[PDB]
Amino acid sequence: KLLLANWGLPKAVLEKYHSFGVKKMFEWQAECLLLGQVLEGKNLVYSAPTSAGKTLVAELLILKRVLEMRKKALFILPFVSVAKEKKYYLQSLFQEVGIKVDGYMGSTSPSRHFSSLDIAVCTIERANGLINRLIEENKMDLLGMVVVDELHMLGDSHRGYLLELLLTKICYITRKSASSNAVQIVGMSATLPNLELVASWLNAELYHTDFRPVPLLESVKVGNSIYDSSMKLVREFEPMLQVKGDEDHVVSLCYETICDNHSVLLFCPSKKWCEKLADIIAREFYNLHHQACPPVILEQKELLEVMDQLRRLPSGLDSVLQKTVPWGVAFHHAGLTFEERDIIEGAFRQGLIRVLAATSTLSSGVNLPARRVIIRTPIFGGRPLDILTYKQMVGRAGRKGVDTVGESILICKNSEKSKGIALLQGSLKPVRSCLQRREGEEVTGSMIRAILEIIVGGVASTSQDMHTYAACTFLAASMKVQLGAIEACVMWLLENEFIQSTEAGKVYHPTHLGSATLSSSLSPADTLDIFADLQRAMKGFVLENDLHILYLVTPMFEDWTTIDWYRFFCLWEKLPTSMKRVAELVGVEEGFLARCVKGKVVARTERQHRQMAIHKRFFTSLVLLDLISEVPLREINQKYGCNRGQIQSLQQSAAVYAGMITVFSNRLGWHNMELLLSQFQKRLTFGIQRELCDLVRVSLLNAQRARVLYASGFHTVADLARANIVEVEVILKNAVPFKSARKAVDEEEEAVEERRNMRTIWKGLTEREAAALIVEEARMILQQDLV
Amino acid sequence: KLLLANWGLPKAVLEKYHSFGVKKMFEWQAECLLLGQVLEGKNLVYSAPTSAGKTLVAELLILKRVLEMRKKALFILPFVSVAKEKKYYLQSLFQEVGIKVDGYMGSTSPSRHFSSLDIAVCTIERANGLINRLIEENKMDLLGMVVVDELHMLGDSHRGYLLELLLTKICYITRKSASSNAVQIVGMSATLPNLELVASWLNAELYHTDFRPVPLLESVKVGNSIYDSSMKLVREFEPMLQVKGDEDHVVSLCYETICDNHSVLLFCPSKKWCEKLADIIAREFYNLHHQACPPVILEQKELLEVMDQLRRLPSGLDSVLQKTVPWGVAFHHAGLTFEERDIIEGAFRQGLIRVLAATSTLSSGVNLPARRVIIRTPIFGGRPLDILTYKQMVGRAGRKGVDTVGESILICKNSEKSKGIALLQGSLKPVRSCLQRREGEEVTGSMIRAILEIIVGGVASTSQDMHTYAACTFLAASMKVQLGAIEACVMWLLENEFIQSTEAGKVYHPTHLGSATLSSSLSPADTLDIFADLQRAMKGFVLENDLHILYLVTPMFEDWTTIDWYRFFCLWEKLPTSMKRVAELVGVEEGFLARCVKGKVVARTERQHRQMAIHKRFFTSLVLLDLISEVPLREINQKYGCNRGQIQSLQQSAAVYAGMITVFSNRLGWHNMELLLSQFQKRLTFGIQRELCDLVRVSLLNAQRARVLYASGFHTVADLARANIVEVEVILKNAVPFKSARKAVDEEEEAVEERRNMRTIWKGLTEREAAALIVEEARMILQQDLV
DNA sequence: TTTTTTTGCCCGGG
DNA sequence: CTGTGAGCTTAGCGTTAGAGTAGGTTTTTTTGCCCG
Repeated sequence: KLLLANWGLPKAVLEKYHSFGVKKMFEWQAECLLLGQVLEGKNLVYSAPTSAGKTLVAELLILKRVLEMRKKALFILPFVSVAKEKKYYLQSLFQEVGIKVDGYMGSTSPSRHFSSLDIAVCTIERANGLINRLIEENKMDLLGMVVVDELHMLGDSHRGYLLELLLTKICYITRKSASSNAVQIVGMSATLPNLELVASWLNAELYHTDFRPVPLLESVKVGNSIYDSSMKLVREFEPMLQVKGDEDHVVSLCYETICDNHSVLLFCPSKKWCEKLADIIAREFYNLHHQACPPVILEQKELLEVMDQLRRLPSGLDSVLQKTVPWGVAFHHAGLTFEERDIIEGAFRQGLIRVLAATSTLSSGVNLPARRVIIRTPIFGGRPLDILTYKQMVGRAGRKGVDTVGESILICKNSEKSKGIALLQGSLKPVRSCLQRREGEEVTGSMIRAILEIIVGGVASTSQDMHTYAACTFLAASMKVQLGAIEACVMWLLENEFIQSTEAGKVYHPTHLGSATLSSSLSPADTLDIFADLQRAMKGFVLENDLHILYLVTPMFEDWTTIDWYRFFCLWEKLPTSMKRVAELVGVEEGFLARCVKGKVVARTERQHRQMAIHKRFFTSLVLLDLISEVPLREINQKYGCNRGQIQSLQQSAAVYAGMITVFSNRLGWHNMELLLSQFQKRLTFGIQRELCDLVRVSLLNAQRARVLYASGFHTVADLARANIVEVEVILKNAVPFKSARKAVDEEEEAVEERRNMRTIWKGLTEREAAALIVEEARMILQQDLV
Repeated sequence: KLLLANWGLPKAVLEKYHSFGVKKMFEWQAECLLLGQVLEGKNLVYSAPTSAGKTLVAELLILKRVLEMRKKALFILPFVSVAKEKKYYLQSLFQEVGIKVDGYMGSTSPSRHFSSLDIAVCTIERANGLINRLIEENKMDLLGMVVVDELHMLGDSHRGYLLELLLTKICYITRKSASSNAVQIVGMSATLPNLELVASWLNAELYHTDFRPVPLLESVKVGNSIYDSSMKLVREFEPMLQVKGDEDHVVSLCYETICDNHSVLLFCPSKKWCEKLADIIAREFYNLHHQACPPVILEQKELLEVMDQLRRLPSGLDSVLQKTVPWGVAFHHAGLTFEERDIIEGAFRQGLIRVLAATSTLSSGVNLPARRVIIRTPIFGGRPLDILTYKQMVGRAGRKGVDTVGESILICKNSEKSKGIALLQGSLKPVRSCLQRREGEEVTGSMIRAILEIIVGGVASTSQDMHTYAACTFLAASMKVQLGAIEACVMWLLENEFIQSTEAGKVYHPTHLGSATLSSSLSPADTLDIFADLQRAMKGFVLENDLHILYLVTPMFEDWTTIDWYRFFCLWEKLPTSMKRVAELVGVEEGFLARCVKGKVVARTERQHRQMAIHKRFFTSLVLLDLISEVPLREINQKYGCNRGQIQSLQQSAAVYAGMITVFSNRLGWHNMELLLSQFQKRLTFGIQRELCDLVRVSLLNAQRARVLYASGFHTVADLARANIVEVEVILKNAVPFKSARKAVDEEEEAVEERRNMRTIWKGLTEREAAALIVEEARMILQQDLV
């Protein structure tokens, strides 16, 4: 029977599914669950269209196996948003059963240690981290099920190949003893050409379907000609709205369906192009009630509440959104602050917004269905669009039940027509393993990390064991020089001190730099950079300011932003000698800054790669310093060029890097440097104690200045209006870390002015004056708060 | 009544007195207790000769006050040795009544906060510290008494002026409390002139006596004749055993009384001459028996134990004590290690040694009575002997029940004879406070400190309060320049940031540098060096090795040794680059050391008052680095020119500086420096753990290189003989902090070469060899253990 | 011409 | 590498910036102390 009640679920879960509004399974879900050995614990891989109840199968398999066996089930997800979504959803299903559901994702982590959980939801990197901890604890016996979503990610060399490493380690360490299935794996994937090879690699039952609740019409617009997937001409397009300077009539493609109250989604090659088209479409829709075609109903009093909520936010209401949002038009790209993204997505999900320009950010990691998807070009970023990304984009078409059909138009030039058709009539590439070397190529970083994670984990200490591991990879399954690739990795790992060549055959063991890389879950290519910095700090370290810790803690990135090397070069030359000293030690150099402004950005070498890495890391330190130096965000945007979305990506990554490089120092045994880093980690907590934000009402208090007046005397502004101006001066003067206003002998006055300046306040005032002004400000606040 | 039982003592203490001493008070003690107001709680000064029953009156006054008034006393003593002796004495005397006697002295401190104690036996430097902490905590009401010994010290510029400050602060705060006593001061002093002035300052009763249980027959020897103190000729000398070996015939003056079974104590100017002269005297007892008045009774049944009790010491039986001690002849000076002195204290107190040459270490701080004192010259060092020393050296002449009269003989040439007569017929100079400026002299550092302590404790806030305080000093009594001294100090503090100026006249407050100077109880004149070294080391701190953090905790002294600049230069040229960097980053300079080789003495200025005082502190850090490197002391003493008695005082002193400067860096707010110092503090500890001490001897293992074995679990030589060489190799390779062998880019070859040296044991071994030898040496020692 | 002795601070395990 | 729109704000016109995404340990509220 398709009715889910007939499957004998525990009634709490059945009632929750009924409350979630799903009561019957789809036929493909019954056929998948009835595969004979799957319910017996055989591994499974199934590919079905996204949304469409795809996860319902994996949820029922988890539910049974965690009830049939007390072992823990691990749910691995590609992104923190979908991880958090699935965590709270699974909690609402299972918590009434008494199942403990928590997860590892972002800076979120379980309230109590992994022993307490029954189901863990986590990101790929949190999953591969947890497995290394279960191996080191030798508590791998705890792991009873491992559910992998988006199993096609194995080919993504940047991240996602860790999904191959993770499953290879689970298979190897189990089959090392198993030679009734101990760790049932479930994969969820795409309609890959070689999906059955992945199923054979996992020794899994294979199921695949094409069923989707709302059928999807692919199409191309070529001039005015609209072609279906079979290239039958469905229409010659007529623009209902004539637009200045528009050759593609995207505004007519929007308006044609808006006439029936159906929302539109418009994928654009870039942030700028999203804002341009959200502006244009808003300016055309603004004309309608002046010039008028059927009427458009906007429920503008709801958009007033939406747009007010953007005004409430400390970001403020964006100057483009002022123009577009009143008319139900928005744009949505990663340069927005995360609360702005949630407001815009929420207003779309309620149907208040009706047209939404977006970059790829609504293709991956956000689920928002719309009746009509529009893709602005077949070329993205000066390259042809990836077929995987295209097929994710179009899958946004159609709300379940609300739409009878989902529509997608690829917009294309007649000059592009072949490149257009190639996306519809092409198909996904075969999945392949990033462990595979090209014949002429160095052994890949994915293999090097793969070998490191066993040796340093206390597993497979000999090359006989490593080959017995290596033959378990999907590289091996794909193949049925590779026999030499393991011995090339250990040659590389030895030459970079990650492992010890214990002898008398040979046996390999972790160095500290091994256990550090593993315990921090850094890439071996990152710890070559982080270590060569951290070792250079040990030679000579600046304690007097924060910059020389931020340089060690600041996240590694490649092109976190475009860097204007001239505004960096000038901003370096402006640095105080207090902090210009840090630049001297860190290795920022006039010769490289001058070449970065004057030349083309210089090519890499063994030396010049780290030289570049220092500068790119140092520039990111200044931005992170300005964030802790309490520069208002609106200034930093001008000062460096990084938008307010990138700044949150840096605030998130920097805090985590403090924890990682504390632990990296512990495993190295550098317990002095580790204690500096562990105490600095207390200061990268950017979260405002909003209880202090009362004192923040007076302009003269930074968060520390408020907290020290919150600490000393528990000043409310109502009490700061009552304070003795000299007592405020005393409480300020004795809150700061002491810096001598005297020159010391054999200093230079540059340094002495900076110690004085570091105690002046706004550089322009001294406490003997400012302590009066702040009491005057407090009574000027109080007399207004009373009215 | 002289019978102690009539005074109403608690019987436990009375019977303890019967056990320890005698049932009757001396005739003078019943006078001093019956100065009519003393028993009512009036302050008291008294003087009695050379500890002949001196302290019994003070101890009885403590017992009365602490039992009946029930407030907490503070007993202030000039040395830790005297303080240690008195602590056990006052414990064993009072503890049966439950008086919670403990004390603050050296590294020793009570197991609980002050509020638990009833008597705090205390050194001077730690009594001032404790008074400050009472003032800062506003606990000064807890103090019920202070009792003071050697109150004639107030005139010393180097120490003991603290005893003026301490009593001034007690008087000042008492008067501010009063403006039957809140505190009773009992002061014990030499028979000074102007002692009535000291008594008048404290508003105290006065007692003086010349009473002795054993009279002193002072004399001087000149030209083979003896003269009385009254310059009566006693006799022409009767030289026996007369020999050319030393024409002053010291050997005759010693042996002449040895015939009576009574001991000789022979003070000499210097260790080199003292130790030499005990060897000469031992050769004469050799010359007697090897040619045998009677030959000296050697009692070798005990000397052959005591002399082997020295062989058991980590430095063996001293290479000169080997020659002299078989005869009952010894020497005792502060160039011997502390245990050698404590043993020789026993061997003289039991009378097994009969001739003991000494420096002034037996003059003050330890009480070894002997029948005849001999003083080899009126000159000591480059100057005439201080009469306060002479009248203490000759004070050693009598032991209450063992002999009937004490003797002393100063030895003089026929020339310069009057230099001795001025010692015989002289008397002590009147004591004058070191606060006293000369009219043309820049105000003295002991005044500057006195002004600081009252500001930072906050009991004197204004210029009026500091003129009111100054009227409580002993300077004020001595002057009946004071008007210009107080303001000139408040200027000098301001111009060095110890204090701050505010309005509502001017009112003064401590900086953090004030509270750091006071809480470390450093001298203000020292804090200007210590802070300058910290400030220059918040820059450019070398975390790679301890030498920099040693330099910040190295004790600073005036000529802690004479420094051989050529040997220091030969060390500085030869340090590892990782340490030669630390030399540069504290200002050690090749051209300066070249100058100090070219000439030791120069005109100076505050730049040169740093330069010649940076290097002297760094040379002392080199010695501390060798101690914590576990270098053999036989090498150290050869390497630097230090000697083994100093080294043990440096070990104790450096363990103090690391704990003061942690409080210094705490109260400056330099918390990122505090948590480095507070971590290195734990490693300045040269003892051995409860269970390691037997293991660390064997297989040539350094303390932690042994401890890392025991850190795996309890292990013994029998276990180290069983362990697999490869298991120990991994255990050793897991012990060290990581130090990469790779050369970094932008690094010198010499800078990595040290990291590949720092890994080696010592003949330099890697663990592949040493982890075998450690087991082979263990099993071969086990083959000597089992037999 | 080389050359005497002395002293400071904090808190642990439970 | 390959590619294009709208790019700057000069004045009406030329030619350039450009997607989104992830890691770590430790893990809650309060005065006073006593013993090796």
